[PDB]
Amino acid sequence: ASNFTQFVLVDNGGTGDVTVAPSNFANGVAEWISSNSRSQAYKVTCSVRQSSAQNRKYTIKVEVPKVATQTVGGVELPVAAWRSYLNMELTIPIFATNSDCELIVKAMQGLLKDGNPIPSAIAANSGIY
Amino acid sequence: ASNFTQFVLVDNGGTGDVTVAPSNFANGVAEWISSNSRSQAYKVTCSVRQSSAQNRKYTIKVEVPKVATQTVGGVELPVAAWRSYLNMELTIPIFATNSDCELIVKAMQGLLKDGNPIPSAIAANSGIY
Amino acid sequence: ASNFTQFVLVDNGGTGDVTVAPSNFANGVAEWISSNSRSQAYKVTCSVRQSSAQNRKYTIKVEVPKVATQTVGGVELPVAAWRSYLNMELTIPIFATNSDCELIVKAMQGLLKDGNPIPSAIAANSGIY
Amino acid sequence: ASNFTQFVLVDNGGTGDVTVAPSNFANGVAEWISSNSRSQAYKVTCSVRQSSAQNRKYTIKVEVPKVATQTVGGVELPVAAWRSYLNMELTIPIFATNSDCELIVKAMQGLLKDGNPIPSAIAANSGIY
Amino acid sequence: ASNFTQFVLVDNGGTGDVTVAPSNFANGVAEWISSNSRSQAYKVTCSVRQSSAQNRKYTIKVEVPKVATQTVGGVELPVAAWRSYLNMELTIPIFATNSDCELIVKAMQGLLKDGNPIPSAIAANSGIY
Amino acid sequence: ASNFTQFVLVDNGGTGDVTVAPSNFANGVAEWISSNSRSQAYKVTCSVRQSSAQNRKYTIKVEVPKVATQTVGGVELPVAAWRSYLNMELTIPIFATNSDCELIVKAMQGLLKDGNPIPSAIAANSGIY
RNA sequence: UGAGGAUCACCCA
RNA sequence: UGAGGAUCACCCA
RNA sequence: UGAGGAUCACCCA
RNA sequence: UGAGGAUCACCCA
Repeated sequence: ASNFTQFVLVDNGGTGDVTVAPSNFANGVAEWISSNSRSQAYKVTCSVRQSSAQNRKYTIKVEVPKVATQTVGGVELPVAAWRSYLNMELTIPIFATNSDCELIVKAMQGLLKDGNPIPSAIAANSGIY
Repeated sequence: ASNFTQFVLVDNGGTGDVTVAPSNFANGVAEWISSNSRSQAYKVTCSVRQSSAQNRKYTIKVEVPKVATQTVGGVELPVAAWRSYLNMELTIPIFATNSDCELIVKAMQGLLKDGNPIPSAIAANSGIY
Repeated sequence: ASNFTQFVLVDNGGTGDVTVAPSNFANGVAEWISSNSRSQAYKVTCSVRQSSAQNRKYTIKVEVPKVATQTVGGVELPVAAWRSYLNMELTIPIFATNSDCELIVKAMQGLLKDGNPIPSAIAANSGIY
Repeated sequence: ASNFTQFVLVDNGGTGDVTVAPSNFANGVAEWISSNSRSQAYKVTCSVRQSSAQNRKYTIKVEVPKVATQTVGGVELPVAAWRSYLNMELTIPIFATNSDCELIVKAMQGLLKDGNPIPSAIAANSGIY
Repeated sequence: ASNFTQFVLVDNGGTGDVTVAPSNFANGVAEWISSNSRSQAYKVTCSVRQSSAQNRKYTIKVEVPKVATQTVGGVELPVAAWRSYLNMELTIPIFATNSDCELIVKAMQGLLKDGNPIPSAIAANSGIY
Repeated sequence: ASNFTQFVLVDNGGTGDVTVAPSNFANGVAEWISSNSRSQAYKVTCSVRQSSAQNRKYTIKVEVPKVATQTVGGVELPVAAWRSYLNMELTIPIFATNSDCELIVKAMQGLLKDGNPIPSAIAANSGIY
């Protein structure tokens, strides 16, 4: 059994879907990368640690590239013009049962659901108003 | 027009749904809180700032309480036994168009989609394996 | 295959069986915990290392909790009254064949079989005599 | 009771089973060995002591011979290439009743039961994957 | 995908082929071993890491047993007289696409193809002349 | 004989095959380069040395360039945008027979055969999982 | 290595 | 800890 | 010796 | 910056 598998990061119908596959699990930090040039790839990392006596803490990171070609002196390379960096930390007390954690997960999916305030603000280069 | 409205943070079918409503927008930090005792309420905040010359940065926070009653000296109060703290920061270059931002949003929804590695690890009090 | 699967740690004859499932493989330590809050879960860990040029060493640990509900600060928390710890290390020479290794597994199974001296002493808060 | 008795360590289904018999009781440490030279013998020892004010601890040790290509009664050097050593330590809080102790024994029987991850890994000269 | 699977390491044309199977995944380093004692086993391990800012590096190691005059399941010392070690390091710039990577794999397949200089020298216990 | 001959390093099915030819043996390092300017050529080197009293070590290196044309000082020069480097060392005991050595060659050929885990990961900018 | 300890992937000698 | 920064498992207070 | 590094017959620890 | 902590728009390096 494993949850260290590939998954669809960006679902674009069933085509142009961005799939991220396992790449490295060194030092408790799991990493997933999309295919083709590592320079234009999406990246996801995740780790868990006991942050304190009562807390466990997850550190998730995501990088979404702006795929581009760089031309210098006539030599062109596949690059990412830029990248967005998502950094999230989730602190969960050791008293949380499985039920409690499932609720925490729903809260996270609800926050980002289409039409809700936050994903709407981001998707439109906006803030709250 | 406004995106500073109430929304369903936790969708539990159509009942037992947790709804978070606008509460305060002081200093560029929008806040949403669920109803009833502020002590047992869910909380969501969000703000955007130009973190640097080329970047705009969102700071989103969520608190999911473990609803409980505290009894001290026979006097009982509605409290949260504990809370999970989600803290996320999203950095987006000013070169991102609306299309680019929509993709960033899909990447975030995909990361947390049911069945994918991360939401599965959290929901089960686990790490990656 | 993938031997990293769930199993029933305590067999209470199909009813109240304690099954344990894969939950982390960070740092090369396979972990399995029961479906509980991390404060009340059974935990099993295993790691193998080439301890010497000519040996391999398996380190296995099991934690069996005595679950309770404790009132802290007027609030009830799921807790473990106490925990019992099993720590085992098994050193096997690199010259051991798979059949030599199956011999070690059977010896460990016979050692703890119901009715034999050791599991009888333990279950009765007794020594060998 | 009087549990210090001979028992079947390796059950090969009646034919070629390995029986281990009491061989020493110096200092309260019970010892059992198979009918072999001490260099090629199966050996089991067991002792209990109150490790600290809140715990009792069982120290169980098992030595298993490398059987493939073994010369019965011969001088096989180095000793370390021809022997596997198992060392178990069971720490049990003084509050554990006979029932609590019976469950701990079941947890140990389950951990090593045939077909489960740990015994499968060992028998196949493997780790977890 | 999910490439962590059993494969034929030495193809002797169906009869007496050596198959190597997954045996460890501690730390993200995939391991595969043949069905032998660890002293006589065929072993393969593989890992990837971003070596520096511009490169990714694959570390592949293979251990091959000295088979002539081998005693199956026996204790053969010194270990160094009975084993060959292959250590490969593949450094790939982050700009390499899947296509670039496919060509690199072909360069490796050609270098070792039957009848070419390098494999002929090795197989004949020779150098270049 | 004289195993110092040319061979096709990259087999693109008779059309666009990259063949490499003997080009230097100075200092006991056999070298082979493709028909290009030295700035754009593929390069393969091999040397064998009695690394210890009881071993022999082959050091093999392959360089696969990504060719480009670069404008330096207003003038175009044939250049390599980047290079991928393979470095392999193979240590073989002096006790290895020619058939023991043919076993090592086949193992290396099986390891990289199309379809097997390792060449599949590399070609897909993926790790093993 | 220890019938050393633990609050158990930590500490001791 | 931080609506602290980042070129993102770095760095700052 | 190193799942140490490289601009790759060089450098590091 | 930090797989730095938090009682979470705080605090640390």
